[PDB]
Amino acid sequence: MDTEKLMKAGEIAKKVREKAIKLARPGMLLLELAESIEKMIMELGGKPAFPVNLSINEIAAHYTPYKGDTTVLKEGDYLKIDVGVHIDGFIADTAVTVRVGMEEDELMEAAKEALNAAISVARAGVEIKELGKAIENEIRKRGFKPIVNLSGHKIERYKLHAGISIPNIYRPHDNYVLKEGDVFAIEPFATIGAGQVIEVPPTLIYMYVRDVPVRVAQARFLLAKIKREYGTLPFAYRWLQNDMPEGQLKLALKTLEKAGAIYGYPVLKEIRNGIVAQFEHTIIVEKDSVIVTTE
Ligand SMILES: [Co+2]
Ligand SMILES: [Co+2]
Repeated sequence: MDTEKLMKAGEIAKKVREKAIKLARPGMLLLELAESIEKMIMELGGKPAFPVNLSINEIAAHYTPYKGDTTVLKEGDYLKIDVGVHIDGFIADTAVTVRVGMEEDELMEAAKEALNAAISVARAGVEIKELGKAIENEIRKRGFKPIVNLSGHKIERYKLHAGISIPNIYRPHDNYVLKEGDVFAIEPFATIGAGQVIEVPPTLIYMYVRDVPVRVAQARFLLAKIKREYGTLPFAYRWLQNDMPEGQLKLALKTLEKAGAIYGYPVLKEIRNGIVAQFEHTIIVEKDSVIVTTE
C-alpha cells in the first residue's frame, strides 16, 4: 500500500525521538519538552498521531504534561518518551526510556532487549504468542518483570489501535498470525514491581469515539472542534486549554465523557510503585523479515 507514508512517518518519528532524548536534561520543565517535541513533529511535515507522552519513573504510560504542569526532570529519573506521528493517517509509534543524566541501566536493557527479540522473530505467518514469549523471556531472564496488562497494538490508517494485541507475556491463546503488510507496534514494559499497572487520575488524554448528541452548548462545540481537528486520533487535554477557561473545559470534557463521545485514557501507575521501563518500534510485517519503520 502506501508504505512510503508509514515509512516517512516513522522517519519523522525517529528523528524527533532522538532530539527529544537530547533535550531531556535535568532541570528541563516537563511542559516544555512536550511542546518542543510536538512542535518539531509538525515542523518536519508530520502531524502528531497523539500527544507525546512523558511518563516518569513509576508512572508507565499516558502522562502528557499540561498548561499548568510544574513537573521538572530530576537527575536519576526514568523518563519514558513515547512519540507518534502520522502522515495522511499512517502512523509511526516509537518510544524510549531515558535515565535523566545517566547511562542505560540493566532494567532499561531488559526492555530494549525484549523489543529486539520480538522484532527478530516477527515475520509473516507467526502467532503473536511467539513474540510475547520472546519478550517475556528476555525480561525475566535478567531478573525483572514484564508489565502483564500493557501490550503492543496492530495499526491501521487513522486507527491507533486496531484491536489485535501483542502482549508482553506468553498466552497460549494469542493465536493471531502475522499477515503480510500488517503493521504492528511492539512494546515491552519492564519493572521491578508487581508487574501490573493500574489506572490513576488525572486523565490528560482523550479520544473521540462516538458522534453522539450533547445537550449543553459548550460540549457540542468542544465536541465539534474535537471531531474536526482531531478525528479518530487521541488528543491532549492540554490542546484544548486555550479555547476555554479551566472550570468550563473541565465540565465540557466530563459531559462528553458521560455521554460517550470520547474515551478517557487515565494515567497508569505500577501497582507497587515499581520503576517502569519501556521501548517500542513500528513494524511492517513483511514475508521474511519485518521492517522497523522507526529505527
Ligand atoms: Co507508543
Ligand atoms: Co504503542
